[PDB]
Amino acid sequence: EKKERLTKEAAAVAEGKSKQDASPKPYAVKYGLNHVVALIENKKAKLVLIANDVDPIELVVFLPALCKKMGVPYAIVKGKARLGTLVNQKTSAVAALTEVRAEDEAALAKLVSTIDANFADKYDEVKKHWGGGILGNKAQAKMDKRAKNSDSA
Amino acid sequence: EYSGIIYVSRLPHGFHEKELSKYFAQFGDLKEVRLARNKKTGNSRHYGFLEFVNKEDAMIAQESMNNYLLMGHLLQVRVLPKGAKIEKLYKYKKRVLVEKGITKPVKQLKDNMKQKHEERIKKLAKSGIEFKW
Amino acid sequence: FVRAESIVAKTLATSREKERIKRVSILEDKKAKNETQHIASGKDFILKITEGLIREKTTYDGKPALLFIVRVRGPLAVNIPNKAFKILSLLRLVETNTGVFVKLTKNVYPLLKVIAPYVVIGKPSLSSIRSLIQKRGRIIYKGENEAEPHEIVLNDNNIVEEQLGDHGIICVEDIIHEIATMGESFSVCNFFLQPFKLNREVSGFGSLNRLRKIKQREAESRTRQFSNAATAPVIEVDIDSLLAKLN
Amino acid sequence: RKLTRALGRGEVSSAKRLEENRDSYTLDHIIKERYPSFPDAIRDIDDALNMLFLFSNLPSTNQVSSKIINDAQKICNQWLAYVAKERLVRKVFVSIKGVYYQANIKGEEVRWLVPFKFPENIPSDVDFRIMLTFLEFYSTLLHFVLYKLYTDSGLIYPPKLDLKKDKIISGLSSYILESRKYDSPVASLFSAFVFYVSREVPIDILEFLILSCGGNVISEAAMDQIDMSKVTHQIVDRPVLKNKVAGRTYIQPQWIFDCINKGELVPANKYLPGEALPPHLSPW
Amino acid sequence: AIPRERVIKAVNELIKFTSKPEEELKKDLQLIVVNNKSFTGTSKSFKLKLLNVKHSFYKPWKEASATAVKDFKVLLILKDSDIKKVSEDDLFDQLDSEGIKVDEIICGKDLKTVYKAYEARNAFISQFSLILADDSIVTSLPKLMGGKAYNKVETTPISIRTHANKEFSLTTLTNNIKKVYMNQLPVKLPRGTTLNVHLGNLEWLRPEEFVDNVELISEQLIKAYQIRSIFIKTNRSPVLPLYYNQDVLDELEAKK
RNA sequence: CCUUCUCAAACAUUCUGUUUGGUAGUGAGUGAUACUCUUUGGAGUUAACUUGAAAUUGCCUUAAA
Repeated sequence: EKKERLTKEAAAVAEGKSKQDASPKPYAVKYGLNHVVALIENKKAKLVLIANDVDPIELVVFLPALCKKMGVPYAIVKGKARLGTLVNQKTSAVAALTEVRAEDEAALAKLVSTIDANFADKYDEVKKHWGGGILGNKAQAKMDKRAKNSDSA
Repeated sequence: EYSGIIYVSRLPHGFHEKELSKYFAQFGDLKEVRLARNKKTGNSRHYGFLEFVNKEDAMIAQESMNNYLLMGHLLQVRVLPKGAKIEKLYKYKKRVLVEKGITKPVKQLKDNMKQKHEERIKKLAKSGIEFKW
Repeated sequence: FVRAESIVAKTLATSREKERIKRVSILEDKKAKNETQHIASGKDFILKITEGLIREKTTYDGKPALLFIVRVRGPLAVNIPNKAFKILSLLRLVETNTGVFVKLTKNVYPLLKVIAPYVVIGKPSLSSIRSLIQKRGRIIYKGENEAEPHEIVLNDNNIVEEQLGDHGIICVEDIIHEIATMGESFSVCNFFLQPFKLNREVSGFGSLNRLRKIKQREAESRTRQFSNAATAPVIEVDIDSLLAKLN
Repeated sequence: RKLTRALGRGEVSSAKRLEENRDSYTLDHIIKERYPSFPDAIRDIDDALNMLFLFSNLPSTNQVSSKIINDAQKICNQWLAYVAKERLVRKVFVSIKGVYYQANIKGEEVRWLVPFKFPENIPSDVDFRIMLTFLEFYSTLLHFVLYKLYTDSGLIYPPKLDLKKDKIISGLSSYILESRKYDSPVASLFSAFVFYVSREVPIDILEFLILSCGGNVISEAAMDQIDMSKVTHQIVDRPVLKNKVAGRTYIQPQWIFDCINKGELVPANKYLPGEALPPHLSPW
Repeated sequence: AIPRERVIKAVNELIKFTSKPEEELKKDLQLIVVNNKSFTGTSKSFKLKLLNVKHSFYKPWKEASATAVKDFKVLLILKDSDIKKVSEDDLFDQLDSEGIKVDEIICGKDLKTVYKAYEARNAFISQFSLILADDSIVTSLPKLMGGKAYNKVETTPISIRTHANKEFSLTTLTNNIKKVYMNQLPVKLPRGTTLNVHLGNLEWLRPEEFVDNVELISEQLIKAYQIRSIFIKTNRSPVLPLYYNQDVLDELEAKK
């Protein structure tokens, strides 16, 4: 499409007028991590999606806390490959949507509210506490039966 | 304590009792379901109540469904306190008119015009707005 | 597990059809009865979608004329309403990829308004009619032992001579005549014939075929058009182009 | 594999590009090394012609699809029109199993079997995933033969076809052949000789033989789509017939099959409706 | 018909009432009520009958609106086909000579994408004073633009004919829009007996005009629908009985 | 996770006019008179302002697996 758009502008712009300004505004999602972090703190970004996975991990640990401090409505969507697909990459890590068509304005606002109710209400707790207490099943059998059988003759 | 009765607000157009029943049955078989509707004009006021049979199946069907984004709505569902109960909520049909009249004879209701005309000319004088005829 | 999105969608989608068919029926009652004070349009219209596509209109004013009706799956997420579903079981259309000939008349036309979104219609040609009846077309027939209700393809003409003796119709080519001419009987020949199991333009679910389905759905959505109008023109299309794919 | 990625991202227009930008295999080198060349190919083209005329007839399904059949119809209706124009039909033999012909295409003689056009039938024991490869091979083989036969005659290949004619019958009268006395005696039978074939008879095996033994045809079967000035003969096969014209001759299509095998022209006092026949006899 | 002296004595004394020593703009606004046997039975009408008048009320509105907060605005709804052809400058060319303006022009798509959602739909439409709509689009509207518009007599859409026979013409739009503007007054017909009209305000026009305005509307409306009595007022007031007819009523039993 | 009735005649030639018909809708809340009816059973209209699609009980199947 980019290639097509370059050819179209040359035919219109030289002959009549304009600085490429004839072409309409582009609305699209913002995929680069550095760019989105830069979009946050302005603060211009209405939604951020953060992939749960990512091999460094340290890369994206700060982003939930940073979004909270700035007050961007963040989410943690499952899978980085999914984010990739919407943005024409193999993997995207984060995706933020900064602008919206007037028709699409209503839908965006209500999604953010859903995310706050669905994510933000229950996850004051999530900041707190330590995951991964869980034991393997052979060890679970051993703890339960020892504890249970000791109590009851 | 919480009851088996359940309160569903924020319902899309074409979420009616047939559908609510057919959906929420899949959690567990239910005693009664009722939607609030307008009289005037037979269509939904976007909230209803169900009541199950078990207590614990109702609060599960609350827990899954409490901020469920659906059309341009999100469904909010509450479980009531003990008792409360589904009281009323009659399923209104659309109300068609009918031209019930006119029993009185023409020579009577002509004199109602002639009298109730002369009411108005006296009435407007009391305001007061001085006027002939 | 049904999900609330589909069950709310189907209620909305059906309610549009139940809204629609009432507007069709109330119009046609006043047209048929003739007490015409207040209606939308005076007479019927037929629209010819063909190859940016050209879109002519004519009023019908019959004059009987040949049509060939095919289901067409659609639209998406609607349960059939009984005033439609009744008519499809009279014309024997039910189950998709299934064709039949019908005689268009002023009396019949108002049916085609109702089944419009569930079928696709148009004028056939004699090569297409010839192609259908001697690639496909299958008789229900009884006699000589056996349980009886049995489907055999049109090989023999003696069977046609026997079961259409009284009309004076002999062999398959006179069936093709009597369909094409719009002559006497017709209906007896068309009930005798039994409706044509056509093949799906695209079966698949491989990555080559999914493309062809995607490119179909655009073309099908472009051709077939759901006005919901009461005074919606019935859509006709190049079946000669279609039955290249379907036969 | 790269299309599945395009769909399984979606991302459709990249798959629509991938559809266009690809180069399908074709067997052209493998034809011309397996048959070098034209007398060797015209030996084995016998075997091709049966299956194309088989697959032309049978109805479109899964395991087949329409395009393979609509190839075979066109490739066969090309082959008929060459044989009809250039007039090579020496032996005819109707059977229960369709109709056998024989044709002497530059030296060697070629037998081949057209089925009757009747709507039947797919058994679903037989493997199509073999036989379609044989069809794909023989479709390309007969393309290269028809290319050579048309240009050497010497008409243009491939021949264009009139649509408004095709919508009457769809057959041999459609296709029209055009440029850049015969071997005898069968060609130029039925010259100055005009047939009016009736509705009931099979048009698909009669018009072929009457055109390929050069004479004019009018069909009743054509008329339903919508002169009888110059018509001599009327082919008809009904029990009773009413009313018949004094100038016109009335015969049964047996006459046409019996005439070609001898190549004499028999008497038309024999045959005729509603009479019993002399038998038929193969020429083999 | 009415004698004009009976209108003049009423409507001038209505100036003596309305003066004295939102609310200010509501209180001064005139109406004319008219009663009859029964309008369009068993069937609601979302039409507007365009009644013939000598003087406009919209041209008087435009001048008085410039002072007020509410701000006068005209709207045109058109087909999906038409907005490709029509532009702002083409309307701006011809409409300035006789002297009106179209504020915006809207696609039938834009209601079913950009001004769906009801906050946005109300916030859009409650601006505009005169809505106009293409003959073909009209009948699709009350699903699209929705009910809160039709509750008023202002924001309900008026029909206008774009097409000359056949397919679009600019002149037929741009000459007819004048007729629906300045020559003609909108009013919707309900069920039942009653029918008010938004006649005008009182800042707008003169009492010399208003009687000539009323006299043509009375002569229009008597002949159509067989009427009982007519009742002019301003907003607060008790009604002024200016016409009153018995010979209608003797038909009403004769049906039953 | 569906997507909304996007023209129809008749007369007359004004480079398109004139006349007639075709439009069921979000729910909730607030308030200020008038008119038509029937007999208290209050039914039908009506000068508009607030509102995030807001809310608590007015008694057919190859669109598969």
